[PDB]
Order: sequence, then structure tokens, then C-alpha cells
Amino acid sequence: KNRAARVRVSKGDKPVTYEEAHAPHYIAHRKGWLSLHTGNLDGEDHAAERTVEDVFLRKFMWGTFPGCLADQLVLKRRGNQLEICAVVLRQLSPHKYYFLVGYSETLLSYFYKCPVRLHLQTVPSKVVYKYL
Amino acid sequence: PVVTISDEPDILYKRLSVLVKGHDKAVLDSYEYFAVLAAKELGISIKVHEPPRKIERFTLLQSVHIYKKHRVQYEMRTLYRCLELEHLTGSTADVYLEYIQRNLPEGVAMEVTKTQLEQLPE
Amino acid sequence: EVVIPKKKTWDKVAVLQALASTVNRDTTAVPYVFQDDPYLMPASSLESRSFLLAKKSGENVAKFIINSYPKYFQKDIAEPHIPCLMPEYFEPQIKDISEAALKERIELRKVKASVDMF
Amino acid sequence: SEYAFRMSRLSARLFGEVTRPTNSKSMKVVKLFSELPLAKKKETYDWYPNHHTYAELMQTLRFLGLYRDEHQDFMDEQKRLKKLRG
Amino acid sequence: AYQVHGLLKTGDNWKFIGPDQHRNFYYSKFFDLICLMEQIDVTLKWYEDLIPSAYFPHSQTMIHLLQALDVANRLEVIPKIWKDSK
Amino acid sequence: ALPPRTEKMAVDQDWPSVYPVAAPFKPSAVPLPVRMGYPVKKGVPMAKEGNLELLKIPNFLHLTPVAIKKHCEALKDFCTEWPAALDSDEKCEKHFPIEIDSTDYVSSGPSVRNPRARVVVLRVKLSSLNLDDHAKKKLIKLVGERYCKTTDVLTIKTDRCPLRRQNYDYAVYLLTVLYHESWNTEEWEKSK
Amino acid sequence: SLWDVEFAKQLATVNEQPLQNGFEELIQWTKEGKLWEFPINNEAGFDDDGSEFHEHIFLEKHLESFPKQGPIRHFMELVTCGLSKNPYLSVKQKVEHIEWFRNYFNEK
Amino acid sequence: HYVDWRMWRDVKRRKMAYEYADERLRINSLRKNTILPKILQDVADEEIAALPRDSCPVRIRNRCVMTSRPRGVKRRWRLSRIVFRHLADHGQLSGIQRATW
Ligand SMILES: [Mg+2]
Repeated sequence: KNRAARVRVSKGDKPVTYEEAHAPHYIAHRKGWLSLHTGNLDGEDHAAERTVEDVFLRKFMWGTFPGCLADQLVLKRRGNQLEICAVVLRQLSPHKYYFLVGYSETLLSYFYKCPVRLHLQTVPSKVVYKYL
Repeated sequence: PVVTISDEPDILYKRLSVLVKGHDKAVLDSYEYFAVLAAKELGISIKVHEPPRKIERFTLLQSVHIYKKHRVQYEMRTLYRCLELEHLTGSTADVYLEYIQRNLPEGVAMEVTKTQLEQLPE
Repeated sequence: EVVIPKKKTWDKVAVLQALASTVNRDTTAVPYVFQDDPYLMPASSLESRSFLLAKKSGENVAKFIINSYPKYFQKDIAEPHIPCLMPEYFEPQIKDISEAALKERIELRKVKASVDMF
Repeated sequence: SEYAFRMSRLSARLFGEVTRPTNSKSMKVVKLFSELPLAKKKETYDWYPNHHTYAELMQTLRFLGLYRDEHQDFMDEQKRLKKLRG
Repeated sequence: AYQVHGLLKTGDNWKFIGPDQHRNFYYSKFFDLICLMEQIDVTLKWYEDLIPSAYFPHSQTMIHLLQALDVANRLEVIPKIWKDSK
Repeated sequence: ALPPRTEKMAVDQDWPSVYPVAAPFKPSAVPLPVRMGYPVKKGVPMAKEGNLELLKIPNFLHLTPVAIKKHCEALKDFCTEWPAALDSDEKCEKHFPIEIDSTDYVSSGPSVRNPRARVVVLRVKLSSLNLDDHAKKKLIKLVGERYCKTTDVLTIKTDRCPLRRQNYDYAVYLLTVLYHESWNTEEWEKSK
Repeated sequence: SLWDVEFAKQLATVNEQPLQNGFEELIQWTKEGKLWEFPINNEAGFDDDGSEFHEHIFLEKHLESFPKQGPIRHFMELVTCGLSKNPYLSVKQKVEHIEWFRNYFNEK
Repeated sequence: HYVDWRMWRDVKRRKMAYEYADERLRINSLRKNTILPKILQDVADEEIAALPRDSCPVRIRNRCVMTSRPRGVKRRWRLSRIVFRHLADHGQLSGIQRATW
């Protein structure tokens, strides 16, 4: 059986989002892409390090925003502005939120050497698309 | 509004053609409508063209150890849309290019611009 | 006869200045320094000041850890080179008793070190 | 003929390739000095990330407490129990 | 006050406003003056134009809002400015 | 949380003022209950306030026609106009003979180094050069591999030097020295 | 000296204002150098000391002619054409290659 | 702090081959030009045969950029088969769809 990115039906009590719910064969038919970088088209050179920085970014934001990221980020990349757009929860205090935003802003601008912008979006609870 | 008309005559760009490559036809034709309306109110001449899409298809194994007979196949859709500009100035050219490259889309956009400055022989 | 016009020249700034003059201030929106989430809105001036000082706190957070560990970041990827993204070195690299080291720690603003080696 | 050979020579001198008639076995040396070798290519010497800046920066940030990685949390707890009993 | 505000809107005198505390004092006393001797329609227009886009008003400014609305006898606006204060 | 500017916001409000920059979705700022998603069987498309698909859409909510109209009201300063060089291709060929390819390849990331972007290639017309008879014979005999017969276009390629301006210099230098060596009569032309 | 740079930095601090717009964020990023220079030529910086097209491909001046009938001079013609057709290397590494061959040939 | 000793051995190969590329380039041009005398090429044969056997681009194995796997690597992202499948199936990789033609 295929279980690349398909969450299995447990008993009918399992909160799941659109992205975890949808299967990899709906990747451009229903889902879309979580990272928008230009490396993967016909003519381009640096897509490999685009990908390695992509996975670096995902693991780093998850490690530095502990237990508050609802689902996976949107890692947009245009020109030299990186965009980390987030779906962060409403548990920790906004002073902590702004502190970590500035911390991440500056370090990622500094590590990848460009304008790096984090745009948070606050959500009360982790959203459920269906119960499986 | 600093302007500074300085010294030397125009670089005389004829046919600045913009090939916009994308993963997404909706991004490509929304950007087409954007560029066409911007060029229309600029007064420069715009023409539309659709170069055919290229699909980069390739094959990988599905299991980690055995089972070559069951393979997965991945694809890339690289769609091209051409916005050729004829009869546009050098100053109009780099201001229009500056605008459309500020509002260039993300990873679903590349803007390959072909500039034909004319000049005199020497 | 060709009336070929001379090319008027600008900087990198005037186009975006005219764009801001197009976007005059939004009478209903908060200042852009804060975010756009209703939970992240400052409600009072004290809350806005606390948010801003927390943000400047995080700015010098990264500045401190970066200047403490410049080795992890010496790899530049951006071209052209950005010296204000290059590390600032605060330690004196010149160790012998010399006037070059004197100018060095004078530039590094180390008062006691400059006095002691003078 | 001879005229075509010396027109090829004249075009070679005009454009910048080798003037005198030379075989492929040294025309290849000209291509070797016209391209880069296998080791000097940017993808060849930047194929790997250095991993040391990455891993040691995450190490430093975690033990500064600015980074929380559950894999290292797992190894800390498991080695705590393993030194407790082993 | 209007002539100084016009001088402010000329050019980069909005940059010459300066820090946040000076800006808060600026717009607070300006809007106190507006509520003190302007008519209620343009006080409400300045209210929606300045608050909260320019600044965060104070409690003294709140009680002056109430005094201005009581003078104008426009007590139908009380719930809206109340929800804004909350 | 707070009641948002979506319903605080009222009609006839300036939208270039609302969204200056290309920004991600921000549903509280968006005054539009936009719904994404493949719906569930007995349900509707998923709502606005938290959609990562709304977020992943490239978001051309910073550009509408009246905004672009006002943007280029500002941007209309930065242009001259053309002379009467005419839409006629033969007329502009008569006025300005040579034609040159000199491009850029816009990437997106840390660095803007696309080396192939220094490609430069020159096309010129013999009928606009107007000064070649046994010189044009000598010209063709020099550049055999170019000069397709059906159109009188000469195309000389340069991708040998790293910078675009010196590639243009190689193009014009090759043109003038091919011209001068064509007009330089050689002593063995007669024994053809 | 430090009084005029101190006056400059204190003037900067007293004319430092909140960003208040994303276009002004782009303005400050252009001023610092974070944002790319636009319209971009794929050759921002990278002057290569004003080489200007003859030092890259015409290497007679660094060729320093030997008896030109020799196979050593033929090798010089071959390597000169190769270094002319290099676009990734510049004149400085071209002439240090040339000098490396000169040194080795003089050693032998 | 590398993935394994094989990956660290490979990055040793890359770094010091990139250092010792130029001399090898000069002397293998001196191999495969047919102008010089044979003994004058034999001394050059001695110098490259003495040049170390870790900088020659014959030991360069294009392993996967995340996790060391020699065979089964796509060059365009330096990724292995199943790691590329994992990532382009979770959907963090733009433009890769499932090929259904
Ligand atoms: Mg199957």
C-alpha cells in the first residue's frame, strides 16, 4: 500500500489539517507547494542549496518556535527577500512572539545574507479539516 | 520627484521581449493582464505570445530495497508566456522593467528579458 | 531627422519614493512596524513601547551572539559584499606593543586596554 | 585546397583560435585550457554543505537555550537512563 | 494648531515629529484641542483619521472625548467610542 | 484577541494605502471571506482566517487596476518619447543599421551570477553597410559558417570574455576588423 | 575626525524615525545594501580591474616571444588560445598560468 | 558532525582536490599535447604519478547531500531517491507533481 504522506484512519477521533490530510497525488491538484523557490524550473543552477536551506529553515523555525507552530510554514522566496509566513498559535505571550521574530529575522538574514522577513499569523487552536 | 536629465542620447531599445517562465498558468496570465494594462496606460506597445510548455518527467524507485517493477514518476510543468515589447525607450524600458521586477512573482516566476539596443556602426 | 532624447538618470530610491507618495498613510491601519494579527496588536502606547523594546532587545540578542561567534557566519553567499552583514570584530587582533595596535584599540573603543598598553 | 586552407588560417588568426594546422590531439589541450577542470567547478567544491557551521551553531544555540531540538532531548534522556542502569 | 499641522504635512516634518513619546504627546494634546473647540463631525473625522493609525490615546483624552460629545449632545456615539476604548 | 479591521473597514477606502507591498495573505487585513480547499462531502470550502493555501497563493492582492493607474501616475515622470523612426522595419534599419543581442537572466535567491547572461551576438545587414563588392566576396569567404543566403544578415557570436560590455566591444571590434581585412586587398586573390 | 563622525552619527540618531511602511523598509534596505541593485545586469560589481577586452584574449604582451618557430612557442599559441577562450578565469590567473609555464620551461 | 566517515572522507576529497587542481591541469595538458619529446613527457609522468592519489577527479563520488548514499542520487538537487521522494511527497518542493500522462 501507498503511505508516502497519507495519514491513516485511526478510529474517527484524530484532528488533522488539510495538508496532512491530503495525499501526495493531490500535490498540485488540490494542495499546492509549501515552499515557493525558483530553483526547480527548466533553467536554473542553485536549486540544490535552495533545498538544503529549505530543510534547514523548517527545522530551525520548528526548534526556535517550540510547540506553537500550528502546521508547516510557507517558505516563499522572491528576488532576495525570503518570506517565512507562519500560522503560529495564541498560547505564548506577544513579548515572546516579537522577541523570537526579531531573533529569527536577524539570524536568518545573517545566515543566508539577504532580507529575511517573518510574517506571523496568530490562530487560537490548531485547525481541524476533518476527523479521521 | 528628482529627475536629473543628464547628457547623452538614448540607447534606443527595440524589442525588449520578456519570457516569463512559471510553474503556474494562473500566475502567468494574471501577470500578463498586469503587464498588458501597465503597458497600455504607459503608451508602449505590448504583444502576447504563448511558447509551448515543457514537461520534465523522470522516474524513481518506490521501495527502498527491492521492487524495481513498481516505480514512481515525477514531473515538472515549465510553462512559458512571452510579452514582447516593441518601440519602447531606454528610460521607459528600465522604469517599466524596474516596476515589473519589483512586482515580479515568487519562485513561480522568471523574467528572461531580451534587449535589442540599435545604435550606429563604427 | 531623429529627435533622439538624452537619457535622464536616477538613483535606486526615487521610484520607491514616488511609490510611497502614491501610498500615502492609511488612516485606519496601525504602523507597519507592528504585525497585522489582531492578537499581536498593541492596544496602548505602553504595550506598543513594550513590543518595540522587545524587538530591539531581540535585535541586539542576535548582534551579541553573532559577534560572540563570528566563525559560523564567515561564508558570504550574497554578491556584492555586504560589510554591514559581515561580523564586527571587537577583540584586538594586534598583540605586540605597537602604534598600529594603539590605533586598533582606539578604533575598538577599549579605554582600559588602550591606557594599559599606552 | 591551398587557398581554402589559408583562408581557414586567416580566419583563425582573425578570430583567435590556433593559426597553424594542428590536430585534434592538441586542439584538445586548447579546449582543456578553454574550459575549467573537473575539480574547480562551483558545484564540485560546494556540493556538500560544510555541516560544521550548521551543527555546531545548532549545538551552541541549543545550549544557550535559544534552540530546542527533540532528537538531542531524546539522546540526553536515554543516555541518562543508560548511565543509570548500565 | 491647524497651521502647525499643515506645516507638519508639508514634506518630511512627519519625520521631524521624532520619537514615540513626543508623538503621543503631540497627537494627544492636538486631539484634546480638537475636542475642546471643534464641531462634533470634524472631531469624529479626526478621531477616525488619527486613532489608532497615528497614536494610542490616553484616559484624559477619553474623558475629554466624553466632555466634547456631551457638549455636542451626540450621545448616540457613546457605545462606539466605548467599544473603541475597551 | 480583537475584532479586526476587516469589519472595521468601510467602503470607499484607499486600497493602495491598505496594501503597499507584496505581502502574504493576512486574513485579518483581507476584507474578503475567501474560501479555499476541496470541500468535505457534506460541507463547504474551508474558511478564510487560517488557510495555508490562501497563504501559499502568490497573492496578487497588492496590485489592482486603479492602484496601477495611480502607481504609474507617479511613474509617468520617468520616460521620454520616441522620434519619428517609424514602425517601418526598413526605415529603422536605414536609420540605425546594426542590431545586438545583450541580455540578462533574472534569478531569485542569494546571488545573481548567471554566467551565460554575458552572451552577446551582433547582426548587421550588408545592404545597410552599402560598401562591399569584392569586399563582400572576401567577407563571405571569411565568414562562411554564418550568412544564411535567404536573408542578408551577418551574425557574429561572443561568449569568450566574462563581462557584457567587453563582449559588446568584441562584437564591434570583430565587425570593424573584419571590415578592414575585407577591404585590405591581399596579393594572392587573383590565383583563386 | 571623531567629532565629525560623532556629529554624523548623532545627526543620524536624531533623524532616525520608525519605518511605518514596507516601501520604506525597501528604502532602508537599498540604503544599507541588503536589497539587490535594480534593474540588475547579472554583473553587479565584478569590475575585474578594468580589463577591457584586450588583456583577456590578446596575450602577446605577457607571451614575451621566444623563437617563434619552436614547439615551445607552438605550445604558447595553444595555451594562449585556451586562455583567450576562458571566460571564467581573468587576466591575473591567465598570466600566472603563463608564468608557471615560463618558470617550468626555464627549470627544464 | 558529518553524517558519516564516508561523507567526511568525500569532503576531504572535494576540498583538497579543489586546492590541488591547477598543477594537475598544467601537467595533464603536458600529457595530451603531441608536440613535446617523449622523455620530456616522462618526467611529467613522474610528477603526476607523485602527485597525491586523493585530488584526482576519479575518486569524486556524487553522494547525497543530506544523507550519504552513493548510488541512487539525482544531481539537480544532490538528493537520494527516497529522500527526494519524501520531500517532494510532503510537498515542500515546488513544481514537482506526480507524472500522469
Ligand atoms: Mg502500488
